[PDB]
Amino acid sequence: ELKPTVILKLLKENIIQMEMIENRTMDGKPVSLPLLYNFNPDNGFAPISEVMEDRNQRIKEMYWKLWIDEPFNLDFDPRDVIKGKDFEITAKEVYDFTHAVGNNCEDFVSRPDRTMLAPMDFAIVVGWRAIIKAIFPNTVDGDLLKLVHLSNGYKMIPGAKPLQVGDVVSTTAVIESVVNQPTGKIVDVVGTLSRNGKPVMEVTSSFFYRGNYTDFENTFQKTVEPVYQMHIKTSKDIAVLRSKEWFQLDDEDFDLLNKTLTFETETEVTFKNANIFSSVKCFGPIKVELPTKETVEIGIVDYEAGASHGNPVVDFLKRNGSTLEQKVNLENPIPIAVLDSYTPSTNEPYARVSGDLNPIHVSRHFASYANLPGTITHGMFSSASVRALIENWAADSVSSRVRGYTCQFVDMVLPNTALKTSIQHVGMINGRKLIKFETRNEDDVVVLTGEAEIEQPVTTFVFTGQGSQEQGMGMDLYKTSKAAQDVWNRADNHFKDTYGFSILDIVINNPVNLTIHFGGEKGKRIRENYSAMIFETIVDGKLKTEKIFKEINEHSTSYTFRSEKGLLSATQFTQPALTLMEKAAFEDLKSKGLIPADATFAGHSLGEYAALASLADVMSIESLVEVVFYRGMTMQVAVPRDELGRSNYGMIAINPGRVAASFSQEALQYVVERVGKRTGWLVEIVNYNVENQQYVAAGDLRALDTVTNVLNFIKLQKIDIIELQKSLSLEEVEGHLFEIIDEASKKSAVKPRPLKLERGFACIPLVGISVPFHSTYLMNGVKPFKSFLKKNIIKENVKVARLAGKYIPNLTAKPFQVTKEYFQDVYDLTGSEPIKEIIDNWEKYEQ
Amino acid sequence: IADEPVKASLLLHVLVAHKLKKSLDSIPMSKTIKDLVGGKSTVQNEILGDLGKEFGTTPEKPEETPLEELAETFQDTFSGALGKQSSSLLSRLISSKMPGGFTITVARKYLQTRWGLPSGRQDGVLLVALSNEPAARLGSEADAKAFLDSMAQKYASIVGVDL
Amino acid sequence: MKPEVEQELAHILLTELLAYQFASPVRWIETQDVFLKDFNTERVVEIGPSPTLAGMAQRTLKNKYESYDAALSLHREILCYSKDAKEIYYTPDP
Ligand SMILES: *P(=O)(O)OCC(C)(C)[C@@H](O)C(=O)NCCC(=O)NCCS
Repeated sequence: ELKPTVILKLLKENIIQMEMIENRTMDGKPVSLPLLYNFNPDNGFAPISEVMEDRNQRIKEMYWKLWIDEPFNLDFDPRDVIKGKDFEITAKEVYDFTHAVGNNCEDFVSRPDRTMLAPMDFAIVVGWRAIIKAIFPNTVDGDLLKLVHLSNGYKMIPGAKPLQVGDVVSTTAVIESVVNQPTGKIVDVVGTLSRNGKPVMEVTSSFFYRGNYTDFENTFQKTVEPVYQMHIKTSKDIAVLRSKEWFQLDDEDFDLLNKTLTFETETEVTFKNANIFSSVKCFGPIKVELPTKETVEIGIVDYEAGASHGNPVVDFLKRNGSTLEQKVNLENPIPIAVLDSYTPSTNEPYARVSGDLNPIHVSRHFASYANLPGTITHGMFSSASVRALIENWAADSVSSRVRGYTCQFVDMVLPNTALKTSIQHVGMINGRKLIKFETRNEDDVVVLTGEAEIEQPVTTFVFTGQGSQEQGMGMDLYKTSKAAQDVWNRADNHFKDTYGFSILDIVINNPVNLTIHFGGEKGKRIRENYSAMIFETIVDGKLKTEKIFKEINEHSTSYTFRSEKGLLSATQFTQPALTLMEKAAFEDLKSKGLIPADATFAGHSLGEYAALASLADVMSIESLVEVVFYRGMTMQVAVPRDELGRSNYGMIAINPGRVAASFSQEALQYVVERVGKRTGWLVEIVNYNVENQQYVAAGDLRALDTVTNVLNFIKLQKIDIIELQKSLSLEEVEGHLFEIIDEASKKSAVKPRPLKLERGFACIPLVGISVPFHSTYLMNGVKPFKSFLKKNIIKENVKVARLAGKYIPNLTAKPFQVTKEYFQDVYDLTGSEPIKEIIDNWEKYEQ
Repeated sequence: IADEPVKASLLLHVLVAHKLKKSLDSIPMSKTIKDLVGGKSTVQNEILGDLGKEFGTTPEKPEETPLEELAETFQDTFSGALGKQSSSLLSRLISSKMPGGFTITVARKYLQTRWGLPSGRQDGVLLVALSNEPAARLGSEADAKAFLDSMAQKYASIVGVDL
Repeated sequence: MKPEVEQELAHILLTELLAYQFASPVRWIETQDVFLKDFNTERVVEIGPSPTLAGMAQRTLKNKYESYDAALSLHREILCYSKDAKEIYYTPDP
């Protein structure tokens, strides 16, 4: 239809009034901006002059009616928190938004039995009526026609689930910073979307009023500083820090020597002019690294100033410290896709849905009056369109995987433009992929830069147990990486000072005999550390504390570890080597930022320790290698050995699938149970690995060399066990099979005690292992080992956040929970007095 | 010259020699998978998965049984198609070890023209070049032709060809 | 449950989890069934010198999740740290 847009007339005798009308408004009723112009007939060259007084307020008054649902009042403080009204999300608003931006992601479409989610771009729909209210205040005076949107950014809060349909989202907005540049005034806004009290996501928006502002009394700037690290190696560095009035520790005599301090500061500047701050107010907590890499608040910064020319906190931290960058760049960017998208013919649909009824994107006259090249495309449309390309290509058409997304509006886009967006995987941050992009127009001019943060696909970390441990493992990584260096060095130092050997040496060149000498002050100290180690085990409800290293006493001047092929295959050195190597590997992965904040983790047998140290940081390196060595050394003594370091115990990797397809793991559990009862010796299933393809039975090498020959007879004669207990003589067959066991009982008994196990048909014997790990045999050494951990795993290092849901113990293959049902499950399969006590007294802990 | 479809014997011997990163003559055809690889657990499933994807089917217990009779039983059902991964190994040899332009269709046309060798013989030449893969890329084009001046006599020595 | 009480209980559970784990069978079947079926993990990154647990996953996936992986059309990558550095570190060959 045809409507009036402009009405030029004479308000008075010499006041030309050019009413400019917007016919696309909230409630149908058109909104007029009465631009005035003095007409002076004496100045015949320029008879018309603009009335510049009350000009910016007329404009604002228009845009208020176009944008805000409240009464017109420009008298409120910019410092104060702007409170947007609650927004209820409906399936029609999402439907209309997604078509308006061309985001055809099945997450936002109504499918049966699956609730509709709202795109994260829908945050600017919710927040626009608050965020844009941040540039109205009288103190933030500007011409809204010249207003430029420089940059818009979203950031989901970690944990918080994406927006749904039927969610009542509250909005807060606040001006972070408003600074007069030479070329105009920048207004940085920080909207917060909130659902059921809990904040959901942050929206950042930078606006630019072009012009010349000198109202510096109304400006400010709340910057957040990059984290600065410091290494207090010397006592000069302690004295320099003690000089600084702003370095305020909670404890005055806290020992800063050989410590790492982090300085998480946020500044609050107010300006006097362009280059002089009228009030600097840098503050923030001072954290110290613990030996678990956990940081704890020990102090504060409390710098305050009047007139200044700089922040002497930031300056000092720069010169005398290093920045911690969370964004780690890959070696080479990885191209993902190059994509073409088209801006729409008309901007009316995006204006309708978003609520951004800025005339410049719809009315040719307003765009012409603001010196724009025609009805420009909404920058917020380009943003949303590119974010839907990122979502489809980088996040493989999953919404939930997009956790942040910024974009700078470099240049204006006209309608019916064809855009080429290059998308690159350039970096990592906290396990989220860092994807840069760059949108160009047909002139090959950059129009929209930006970067997205994209979760990695659901990850789990599994840590290997005492399998293979070939020499030089992790040493290629220990040469290159800096975090692996830090890990090995720490352990090797603790091992040299404590037990007088180098683990690094042992891993590198795997010596056959390693002699520890107890000469000197250091020598006697090390020899005490060897003699202190005990083998506390329970017999008949009575402690029989044998002392490990019985030969090491007050008068001994040495001790030698023996092996056959090498000491890296001896348990007490395999275990610390393996654990360290894993921990190093992980610490390299974490330094690179490849570790999801929400990754599940488990560890097979030994791995469980490495896992917990890696993911949960529940132990220090020093405490880890202490525990894993002591356990390793307890396993060298938990079985009677010989004079080289070999025992009459070991493990076989049974493959019940290989003997017979009928031979299910029940018939495997049956036969191993029967061979153990018969020969009296130890047989038991210890590792349930792959189903009907790999189980591991540990026990007495002779009793395991009978089972590998009992299951090398069933294969050759294809004689079933289930089809005899079901369809034949019931229960009798337990007496039949005793002859087959007793056949191998008198070839294995004759054989020597260090007998080599022969790779059978469906059984392979493992290598390195000589102790029946995970068996009942060593169940006795659990009650005093429990007590050993209690002074190593200190409760101040146990973050429940980092274990709950993600950790899967081997004991109870179930995500670790601090719920009563989990305790009840632990007790019901491991009769413990302290666990039963916690179960019975569960109520008082709740309070 | 005279065309001949590729066998399952040179493909099986080459794929194993490429996997172990060793010369074809170093590995005997006579020995079995488990004796040659020596214990190392993961590599058996990788080789079986390999013999599963080119040949489509594998015997009941191929790991312990020798390679000469695995080439016997694979030739029974073999059609003359090199394999999906055998062409994928030749896709990464050409793209990563030959210079900027020496593609698969120019190393096809050189053996066809200079030597005369047709597709059934050139497919046999390309497999012997894989188990004699150079450590790095040959920068010059004249070394990508002097390399292909070597693998024509080695194919001929193995199978029997006059050039 | 207060945070300082939850910390204490967790520290007890963890202590008496490691204590028994030592001397109670490893239930790595149920463990795989959790992190492969329950959590629908895509990337299974194995940290260690050889791909033993990677090998165990890859074999468990073929044995009892091939029809489940096909149905829900999810592409389970199994990466060992030893042999698949380039896929874990995102460093492909140009
Ligand atoms: P590979 O996977 O082809 O060989 C099979 C294997 C049984 C040798 C292998 O999976 C393995 O080394 N498993 C042993 C894991 C284990 O439970 N070790 C004992 C820790 S107490």
